[PDB]
Amino acid sequence: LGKFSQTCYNSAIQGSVLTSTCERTNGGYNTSSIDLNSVIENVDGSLKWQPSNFIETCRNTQLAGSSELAAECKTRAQQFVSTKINLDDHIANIDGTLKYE
Amino acid sequence: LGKFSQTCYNSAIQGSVLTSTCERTNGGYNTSSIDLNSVIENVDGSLKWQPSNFIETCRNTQLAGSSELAAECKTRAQQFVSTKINLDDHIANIDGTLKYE
Repeated sequence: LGKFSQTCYNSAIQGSVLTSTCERTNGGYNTSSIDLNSVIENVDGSLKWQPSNFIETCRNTQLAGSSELAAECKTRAQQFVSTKINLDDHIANIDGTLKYE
Repeated sequence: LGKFSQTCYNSAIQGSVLTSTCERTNGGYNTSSIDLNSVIENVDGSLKWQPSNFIETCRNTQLAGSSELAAECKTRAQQFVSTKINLDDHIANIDGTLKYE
């Protein structure tokens, strides 16, 4: 798995985002970025790999009502089902700024 | 915990990002956003809460060499220690685009 560095150049990290210019199969290059926040985590001071994101396996995300996140997400069986989660559970307004807690 | 909806308005979800205009203590408002990708995950088709991000507890992220992500991260004891992870482990170049696998 991985090995992007072997066929890319001008790689850089800014915050949690990795950007690099990579070779395409038919030749030529493309510059792209990837946010590592959803795949890497800090476990007691050590960076460790983490499962994949949520937007990679869920679609049609919407704000239902005033605090509900709704979406259609893939099951282990690769089928989409309806799901929702109350953002009021952990998203707070800390003096005007949205913060997770 | 949470309860942001009670003191905010004009909330919206785009992709994995929640944006809202919230009341400040001293009065007045502030608009802010939060990327839910690092705190919510898809578990067999159901959205579930997830630990916090990595940029919230790590600082000075840098690309070391051609594929190493280096940073100073907080331990359970709240002290910063040096850590690194090889991005070549899971980041691949798929026809010119960086993708996790």
